[PDB]
Amino acid sequence: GPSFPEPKVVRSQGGLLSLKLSATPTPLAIAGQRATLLTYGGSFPGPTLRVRPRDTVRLTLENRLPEPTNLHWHGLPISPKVDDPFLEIPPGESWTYEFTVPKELAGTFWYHPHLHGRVAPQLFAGLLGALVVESSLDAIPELREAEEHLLVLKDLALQGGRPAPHTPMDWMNGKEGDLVLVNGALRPTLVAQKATLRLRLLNASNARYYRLALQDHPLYLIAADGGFLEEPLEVSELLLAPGERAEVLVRLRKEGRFLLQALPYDRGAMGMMDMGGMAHAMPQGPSRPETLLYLIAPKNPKPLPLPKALSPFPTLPAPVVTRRLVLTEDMMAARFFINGQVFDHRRVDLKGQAQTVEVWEVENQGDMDHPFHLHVHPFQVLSVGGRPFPYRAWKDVVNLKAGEVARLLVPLREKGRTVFHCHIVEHEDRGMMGVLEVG
Ligand SMILES: [Ag+]
Ligand SMILES: [Ag+]
Ligand SMILES: [Ag+]
Ligand SMILES: [Cu+2]
Ligand SMILES: [Cu+2]
Ligand SMILES: [Cu+2]
Ligand SMILES: [Cu+2]
Ligand SMILES: [O-]
Repeated sequence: GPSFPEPKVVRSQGGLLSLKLSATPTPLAIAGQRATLLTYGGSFPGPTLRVRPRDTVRLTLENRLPEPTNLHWHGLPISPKVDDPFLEIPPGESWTYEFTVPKELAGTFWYHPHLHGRVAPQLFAGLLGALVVESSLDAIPELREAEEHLLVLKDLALQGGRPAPHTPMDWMNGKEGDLVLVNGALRPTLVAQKATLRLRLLNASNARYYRLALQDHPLYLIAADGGFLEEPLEVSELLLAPGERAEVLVRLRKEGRFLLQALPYDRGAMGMMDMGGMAHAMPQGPSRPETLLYLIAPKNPKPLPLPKALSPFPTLPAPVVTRRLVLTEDMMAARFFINGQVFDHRRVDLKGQAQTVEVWEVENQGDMDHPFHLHVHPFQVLSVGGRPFPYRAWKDVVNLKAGEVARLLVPLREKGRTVFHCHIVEHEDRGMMGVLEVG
């Protein structure tokens, strides 16, 4: 096929994307070996769903797993009565998600399981895929003329031809794998045909971070998790925590082979040691550098000019409440807390009012990075660790290093009960999650 593997695309037809997807154990070839994974649509990653604002989506998920599951539409500001995090689809049963794509929306989103206590194993085994929302902004020449690709960043470990089981240490750290894949391929080669690339980036890993950098080149950030920036932002590197997305323009500067790498990054994962007589936790330190893909530039590349503007970010009403959410850890028990509590589905932790704006201060008092995620209500990050964010864009995941505080502006949209949680999904399964009710 094409030298560069990307998940098959399913597009809405006449304003309707109607599709049956089975969640199924699936024999396939991955990274040169046979393995059985858990897939949507028979593929790893699952198929990419490409839609437009106002489209109707009708997804019937058939559960062919030996355990219950469900779907979460990560990043979509739609009703929690549709995107229902408490719903359980039993083995053998089916369920139809139906919703309309919001009018003011664009970017890269994704879908994956969200059944509490079983997210980390099901996601790790291969249950995920992307959802792209096309914009009228795609028709401006500086983007239309770029060469577009999706990069699903997701790692894996295999054992006996199946996803490796979670260890006790895995539940504390979040599981990382030794196979560091792009769209399920091991270090694929991208032979560029145009000088400007437009790359949609998705971290669909359980816990691995990707400190992204392309040899000899800057990246031009044009979209965050849930929408475009106001204008392109030049960066020398780009960290993507679990669950985050970004879209970048790449402007190839000369012919040659350039490595896109995940540079060493220390997210505070921990190992166990025994030196004299102690049996305690020790930092793992930085991840080892990984090559993600080989990027071959075309002959005499002349990149397009950058667009001068993208999408103006909405002026939000003044906020009516400030909240404070504190993250802490119990590493040796693999328990994780928000304001001193673990998740309880019966318990409402926050109660807000639709169409008002809130300020959330989320503070990490643990020693690990925690990427904080809120369903249903995209936010604007004002600052993290005392530093102002250098751009305005919708996000739904924000990474917090040890000790850092993030300040977010959270407009409350759809009414209903929903959740917020760390998107190292092992931490989520182990309790680092709470309930928001909007009324
Ligand atoms: Ag241990
Ligand atoms: Ag730890
Ligand atoms: Ag030690
Ligand atoms: Cu998610
Ligand atoms: Cu989500
Ligand atoms: Cu966490
Ligand atoms: Cu979630
Ligand atoms: O999620």
